Amino acid sequence: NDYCQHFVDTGHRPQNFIRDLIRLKDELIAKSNTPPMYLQADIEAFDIRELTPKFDVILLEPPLEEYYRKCWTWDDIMKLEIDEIAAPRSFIFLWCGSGEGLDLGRVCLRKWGYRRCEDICWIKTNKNNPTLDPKAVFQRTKEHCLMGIKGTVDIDLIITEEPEIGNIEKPVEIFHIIEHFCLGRRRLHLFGRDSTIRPGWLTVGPTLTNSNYNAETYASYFSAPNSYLTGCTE
Amino acid sequence: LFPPQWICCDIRYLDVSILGKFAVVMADPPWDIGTLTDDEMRRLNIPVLQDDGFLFLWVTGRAMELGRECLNLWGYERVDEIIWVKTNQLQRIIRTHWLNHGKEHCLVGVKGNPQGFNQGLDCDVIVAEVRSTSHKPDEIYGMIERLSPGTRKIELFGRPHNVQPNWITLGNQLDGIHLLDPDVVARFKQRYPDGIISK
Ligand SMILES: Nc1ncnc2c1ncn2[C@@H]1O[C@H](CN(CC[C@H](N)C(=O)O)C(=O)Nc2ncnc3nc[nH]c23)[C@@H](O)[C@H]1O
Repeated sequence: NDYCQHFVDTGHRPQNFIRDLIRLKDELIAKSNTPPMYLQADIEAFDIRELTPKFDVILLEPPLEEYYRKCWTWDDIMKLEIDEIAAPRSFIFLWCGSGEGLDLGRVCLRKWGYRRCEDICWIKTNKNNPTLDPKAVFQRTKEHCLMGIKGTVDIDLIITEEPEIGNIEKPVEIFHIIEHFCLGRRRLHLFGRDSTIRPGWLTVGPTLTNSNYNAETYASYFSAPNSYLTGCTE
Repeated sequence: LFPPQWICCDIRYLDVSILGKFAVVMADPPWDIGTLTDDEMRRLNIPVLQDDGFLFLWVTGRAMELGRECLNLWGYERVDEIIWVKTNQLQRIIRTHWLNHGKEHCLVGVKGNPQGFNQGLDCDVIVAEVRSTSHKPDEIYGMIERLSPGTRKIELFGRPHNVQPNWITLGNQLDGIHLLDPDVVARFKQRYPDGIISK
């Protein structure tokens, strides 16, 4: 069967027809999770250096114009001083959309000192409802989240149904992939929202309606003997 | 001349200016991740193959970055990126450094201003069964045909199973030379009057 031909015939995206132990790891994660922390802040006017200590994982989800069809341009994103808040060995997950971000997101990763080890791709099904960029050749049915490493079980696919128009939320699955890597316990989610606050994570974003972040309270969670825990540890 | 044509050769040494201009170029190079070095890839004479049209460039590992370099160096803007989700015969992802890989990527580049292409007809996700090693799915020919119907197209680093109508396939495991388009046959004779492609 040719699903590309099927899609042309019916409007059913080829991904609609894709079909189809670790709990102890998930529970280890859940035990060692720091309390959720969060801070309203306009990241354009914010000195991210006030965000301490340095992070093991940075999830970056800037509001791109393409998500709506204050937005951030790749010009604005390239200027963030991400390198000043990352630990020497650290990881980044960057939501890049599906257009120029796939190229400008890579420049950003290099700008901040990372190299791309993985290209996680969120494929959106349209089973419940069988629009174009001018430069686009094909219909865009996926978004990319690029993973970067700096310093010294899961797959690279997330498949969910295409959210409602104006729903800009990314699949919560990305958090499971990130946490299953056991990369460290200082996790920063830049441009998170009230709806993304989550244990084990510090959320910084302009729409948060409340803050509880305290730099010294936050660092208390990682002072010795807890300095180097992976997050999958007792 | 509509039927499949091909040239066994080494794409590094063939004088591709004898082949004319193509609405679509597709390529599945042996990136160094029998491979070709980054300068060899950079040096391929892709720019002469098109004035206006599309480049489809399979990439993997660090070639996701390197192929973006070649694609820009050759004169293209990358405007899309096809994802082939690899399934088995029962439509389950086959899987197989930090994450198992369910997919392979194909960069889509534009050069010039191509007109009359049916942009929008297919979507950027292929779901298709894996076959031999490094064998890409035949569905890509359908999407490319629906995008640019009837136009001449060129594949680089194809095997015999890649030969396709309206295409000219180049690779070093093709069974010899098979050219039918008279304009090409002419220029090929002039440039290769003894039939050997060296240096
Ligand atoms: N300078 C050169 N000039 C001209 N041909 C060259 C060449 N340099 C290498 N080629 C040829 O390009 C073709 C590359 N293909 C066919 C790829 C095709 N897209 C397909 O769908 O099948 C391929 O499958 N490559 C492989 N990659 C990794 N593992 C493999 N195991 C067995 N094959 C493997 C080959 O025929 C090669 O001889």
